[PDB]
Amino acid sequence: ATRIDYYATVGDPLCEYSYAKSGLGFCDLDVGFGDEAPRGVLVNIHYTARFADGTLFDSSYKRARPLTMRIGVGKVIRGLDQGILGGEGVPPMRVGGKRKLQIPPKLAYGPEPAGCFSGDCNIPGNATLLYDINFVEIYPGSNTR
Amino acid sequence: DNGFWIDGPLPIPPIYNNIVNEKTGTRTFIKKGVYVADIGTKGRMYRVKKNAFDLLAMEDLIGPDTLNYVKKYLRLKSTFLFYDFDNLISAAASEDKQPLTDLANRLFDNFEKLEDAAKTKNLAETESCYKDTKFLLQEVMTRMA
Amino acid sequence: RRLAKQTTFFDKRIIDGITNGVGITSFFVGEVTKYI
Amino acid sequence: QSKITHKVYFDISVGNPVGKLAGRIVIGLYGDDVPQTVENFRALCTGEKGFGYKGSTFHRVIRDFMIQGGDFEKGNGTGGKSVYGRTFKDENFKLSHVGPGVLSMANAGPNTNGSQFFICTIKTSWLDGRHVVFGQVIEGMEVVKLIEEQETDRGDRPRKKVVIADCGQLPMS
Amino acid sequence: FDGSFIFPECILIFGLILLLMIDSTSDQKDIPWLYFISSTSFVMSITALLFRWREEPMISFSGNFQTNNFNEIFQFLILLCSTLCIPLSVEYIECTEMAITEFLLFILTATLGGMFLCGANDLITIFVAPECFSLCSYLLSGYTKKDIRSNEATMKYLLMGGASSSILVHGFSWLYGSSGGEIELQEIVNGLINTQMYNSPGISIALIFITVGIGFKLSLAPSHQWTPDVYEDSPTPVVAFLSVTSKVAASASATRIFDIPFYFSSNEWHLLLEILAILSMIFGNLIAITQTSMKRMLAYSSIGQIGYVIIGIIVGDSNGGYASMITYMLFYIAMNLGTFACIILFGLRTGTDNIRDYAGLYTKDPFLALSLALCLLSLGGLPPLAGFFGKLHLFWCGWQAGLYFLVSIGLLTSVLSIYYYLKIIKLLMTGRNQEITPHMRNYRISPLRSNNSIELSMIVCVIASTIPGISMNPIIAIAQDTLFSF
Amino acid sequence: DFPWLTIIVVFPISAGSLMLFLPHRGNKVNKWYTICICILELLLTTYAFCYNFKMDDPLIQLSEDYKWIDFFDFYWRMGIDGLSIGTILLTGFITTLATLAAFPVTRDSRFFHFLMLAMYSGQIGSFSSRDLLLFFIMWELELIPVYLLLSMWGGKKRLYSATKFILYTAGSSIFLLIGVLGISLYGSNEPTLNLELLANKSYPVTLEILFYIGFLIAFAVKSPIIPLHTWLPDTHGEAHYSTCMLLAGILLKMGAYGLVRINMELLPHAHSMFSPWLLVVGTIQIIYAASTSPGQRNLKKRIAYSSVSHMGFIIIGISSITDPGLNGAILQIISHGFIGAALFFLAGTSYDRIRLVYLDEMGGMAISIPKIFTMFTILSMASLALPGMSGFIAEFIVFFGIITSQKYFLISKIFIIFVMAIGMILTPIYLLSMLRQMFYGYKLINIKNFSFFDSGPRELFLSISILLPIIGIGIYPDFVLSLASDKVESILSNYFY
Repeated sequence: ATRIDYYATVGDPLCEYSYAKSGLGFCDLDVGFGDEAPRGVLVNIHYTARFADGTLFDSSYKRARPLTMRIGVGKVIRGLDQGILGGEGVPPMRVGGKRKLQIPPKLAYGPEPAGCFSGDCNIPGNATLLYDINFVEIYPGSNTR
Repeated sequence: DNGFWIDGPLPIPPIYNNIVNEKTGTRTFIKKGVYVADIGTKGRMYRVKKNAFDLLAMEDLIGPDTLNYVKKYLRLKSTFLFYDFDNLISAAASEDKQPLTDLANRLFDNFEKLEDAAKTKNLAETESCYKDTKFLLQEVMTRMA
Repeated sequence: RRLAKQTTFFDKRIIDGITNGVGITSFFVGEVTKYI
Repeated sequence: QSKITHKVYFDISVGNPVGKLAGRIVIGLYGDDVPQTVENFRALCTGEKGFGYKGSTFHRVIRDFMIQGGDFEKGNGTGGKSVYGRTFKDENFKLSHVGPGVLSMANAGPNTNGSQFFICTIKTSWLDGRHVVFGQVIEGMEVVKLIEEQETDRGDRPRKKVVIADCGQLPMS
Repeated sequence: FDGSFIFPECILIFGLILLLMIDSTSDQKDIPWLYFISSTSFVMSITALLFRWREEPMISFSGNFQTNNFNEIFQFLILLCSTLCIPLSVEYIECTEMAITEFLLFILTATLGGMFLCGANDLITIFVAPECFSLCSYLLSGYTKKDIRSNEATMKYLLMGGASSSILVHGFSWLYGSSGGEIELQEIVNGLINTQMYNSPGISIALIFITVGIGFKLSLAPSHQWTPDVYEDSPTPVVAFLSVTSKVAASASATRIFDIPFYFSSNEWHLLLEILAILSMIFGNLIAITQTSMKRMLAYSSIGQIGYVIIGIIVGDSNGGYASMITYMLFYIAMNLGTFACIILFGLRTGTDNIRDYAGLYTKDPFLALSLALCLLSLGGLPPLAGFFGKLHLFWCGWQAGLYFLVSIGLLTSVLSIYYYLKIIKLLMTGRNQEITPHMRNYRISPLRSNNSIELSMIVCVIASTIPGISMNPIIAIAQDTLFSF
Repeated sequence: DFPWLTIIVVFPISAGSLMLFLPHRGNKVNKWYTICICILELLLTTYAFCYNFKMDDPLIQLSEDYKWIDFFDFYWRMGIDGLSIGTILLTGFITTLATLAAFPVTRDSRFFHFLMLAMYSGQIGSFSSRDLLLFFIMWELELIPVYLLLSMWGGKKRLYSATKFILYTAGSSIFLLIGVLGISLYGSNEPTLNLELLANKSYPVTLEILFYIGFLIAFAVKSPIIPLHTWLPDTHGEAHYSTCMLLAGILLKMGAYGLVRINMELLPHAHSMFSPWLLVVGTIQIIYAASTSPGQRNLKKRIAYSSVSHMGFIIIGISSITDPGLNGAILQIISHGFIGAALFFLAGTSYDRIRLVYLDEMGGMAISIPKIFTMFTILSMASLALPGMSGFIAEFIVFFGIITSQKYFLISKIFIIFVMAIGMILTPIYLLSMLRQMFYGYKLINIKNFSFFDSGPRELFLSISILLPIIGIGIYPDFVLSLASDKVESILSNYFY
């Protein structure tokens, strides 16, 4: 619920969510140009993650570095893997690409308050998160393992 | 302006509404900092004579490989003459004011020509300009005396 | 002459005292933090 | 440009020196539609409060977009507490981003506006309703281009620290 | 699964098999050729690393080893340390009638552990390779076996190093736990937010335990009490090897496990290192003033130099990169192994390591006195020598990034170090026929095997402490192209 | 055209590095080798100064720029001003006569003369470099060699004085490094180090004052400013005469010259804020260092404080925003270079002859050493600001720059001139107290059995050779003004607007 870790950003372009069959609200903004997002490698992304009403709780620009995630092998949320690679034929991301995502709680952290360090929690139950992924690059040296 | 040690720009002494300048700029032989003593109109009238006599008796100093000291003594005593003519014109009788400032203009144009000849190490042009500036120096000496 | 003795006192004792006290204090803290 | 009420300025200094005074950014404020945000911005001029924009940076610059700034506790975009305690709400999104030279205040999302703003450069009319929009540049848009064209870094920060040297209420109102 | 990127390291273990083969057949009849195959193994690994310079930072094993240009540089520096210290102990072993065999094993495998720690990426390898290093370190320190002071010294070394690694790996455990169940540093920070524990007390505890263990492994001034007790007792050549090599490998780790997995908390982290850095700049350079030993005050001066290195650790890759830190570790190797070589030659000819015995060396040996004076002046850095310009690059990056309290304190303590360096240079320039000792009076350069290879590495270190301060632009240019440390 | 200043600067080191071992185990060979090298370097300097240096152009002559380290933008900028060529010729003259005076040294004379040549290169490198970081290099390069020819040659408590000096000078060179770091990094866009490109920058006052503090704490110890001056009476007063005549002759003038280069024409709007207080500091410095000198029983510490006193006029001329003030500062740099050099030389030879230090002992030695007596008297007269010597015209042109100052007003000018000219009452007191204590008298136990040796022809030539420029500049000051005055205008043009 609370602990937004207040980081006033500017916002991102709004666009309608061409939903997926797995419940994922999927929304491409800027199609990348380069190699596809490979299933199993470290990929550097930038993102702004927002709750339902739009409040920001996490962003890679807050820590001023791309986020290095291993996509596909479940190190991340299922919404992230299904909105970066695409399971049900959803188009994957390319390098230098941007993409909006409305992560549903079925794919997001369930009805479980993911992250509860003292009294209050980073994520509330049934959050229906909102990600704004900016795929910046693949990790320059990466393995499919 | 804290009494002792006025600070900041270290201003030049001003030019009090006279046409003694060049009209394409102020003047070029002006030494930046010289302590011209505010004596009084008779004292200025005599110090004009003395500095003009100096510039007049600067005849020996001119020669090959000596023009730097010529330029230095020129700009010095001409700066003295400049500020003294300024205080004399500003304290003139308003009927000898106009001939005196025209005299100062036709004297200082010649000092400018002389400085341009000596700074450039031009000896023959320095002396050929020293001729008529010597005429003008004797002229101001017999005016003030 | 009294003023000269006074001024060389001020120089050698309590303005060279600071310059030498920097070194005395460095020696002393070195020996202290060596033995503590 | 609906009813510029308060002209105010903050003068910047790009580059290595702090007091180079690289132009100034004179801006008008719509103090009638939005009293809370404009009163906040007038207060962040350090006029009656120790905290203020004087000494703060423009901590994010993006080409052909917006130049963010206005955090004074920190320099990254976290400490932006307003005059109304820490963080206040949004107000009456009547007007829109008219295009170049706006003063839309920056918030995380709804009803969490702070001290941080951003000067628009290109026509971003798709921030309406999310971020409260007000204010407008009236002298010094080429200084805004001078901020924008600076080479940025991995963190989208300007390589040269774009600091605000002063921020005072102009005598217009 | 062809992991060719580790060919410069596997060479070493390949050579190590050969080492044991020479320990197998004849068992006594190979004194010099064993050191020969070891040195050629080092240089073969070096040229293989230089041959694999142009490759991408490709992670070879199943998420376990990143052969970056940064880690490549640090592996090159560890191999350089080993190759410049391998002729330091060709005579110390024959002096203390110890076995050259298995000392070469310990040196080779400590070099291997450092090489792997530089390129290590798993929290397993940031534990196994430092422990290869540390266990070989405990073995190297307790190698003379001539008394009981060195034995208790190396036992306390073993205990405190094990506790150091245990604190470090408790922090790694909290990394592995708070980050879901993720290791492999690049995925660790993704784990801290996939589970939303980036803003947790557990990850702060992980940071504190990790940086405490690193300051132990870097001898930073709070966590530093082991080096004075354990470098006095351990034999001088492995003192040189382990001091320089452990500090450069632990600087590789203190870049790796801080910039990649701990950037999100990089504010708090910086303060920790800053505190340690300031302390390691002060107390070290404030202790060695009042020390009568030589290896002990060299250890404290090394603490001060690493305190200067943490300035380059604190600054990121952008606002003055890790090139200053790299070239200062280069000069630190070059101008500390020379000093330890001179301390070795003063101790293979005189016998002792007390500092009052150095008084009068200018008369007996002008070349050795000149070499030690030039090396110490490089460490202090008054004229344009290596360590002066290295400190200059460090303070340049620190000022540019905006660390004024690091740079100013570092300069104060640079003066403070200049004092004791010249206190040493007082002795080995002066002489009064009674201020010298009966260990300096009988020096005996000529009763020796030959013109050793100790002197070769000593004059190489002297040249590399003198001219690379002048010839610094190539080193800066080859250290600036390490921008892939992230 | 030709690398002139480079073969000026590197030549002493590159010719003393030819003494690697050089198996000649007497002082003769290296003594003559190094005095020959010093003469050759002085002649190279003069042939650069005579036939390849225009004395009218107030700009950088014999310029030369290389690329040493690209990251710092650190070049090998060399250059000669009007206010730096005089200090360079003084470096040549005084260091040459210093290695002449070091003829009788034979302890480790190879190392001594090599370190002399190292100082000889480093000082001209500091005076001839138009790069800030190179100015720092050649500042700290005259720190170790001076230490080594101060701690192993000359002085009873030489080790204390040497470590005090090296740590004080390093603790101020770090402030210099703070200054060059500040200017280079936080100077402007496109950060640089070349002073020729740097002298026309903005430097707002809140940052210019910071740079001025960072550089004034550096130059306040080298030209001793009385909060920070305690290194000198220990360093000079416990050093050999050959080292001390360049510690006061030319090493003290960097810091006075530095206050002209990197403070007066690089940070002018901040110097206009700080010079009012540097004036009060220098006026108090003259009196303080002229009243401490009667307090010294020692002979050599008396002359060290004398140098602290005569640096006050340079501080005043620098803080005088005038052409006469700064021209008097440069002229006093050179004049006191000669004076203090020869005075420390004669005090060292007097200690070698007499083997007494304090003035309570060492009564009448005039009949014993009359040549030393007369040369010491003439050079005390030159220290006295006596006409016919350069000290007078220096310590009068600085007064004239005060009384013709546009910065200050009469209420302050009166106080400043009064406190300055008490200095020339107190300076007779200590100088003639030294003379009447060490030379005027008769000691009944010294009648004939001692019969000390007089000033040999070498030492007599030293003193006379340093005297003749003092006389020549007292009778014709434009041997020193004419090489600087034009450049001084190029300073003051930055001050009046």
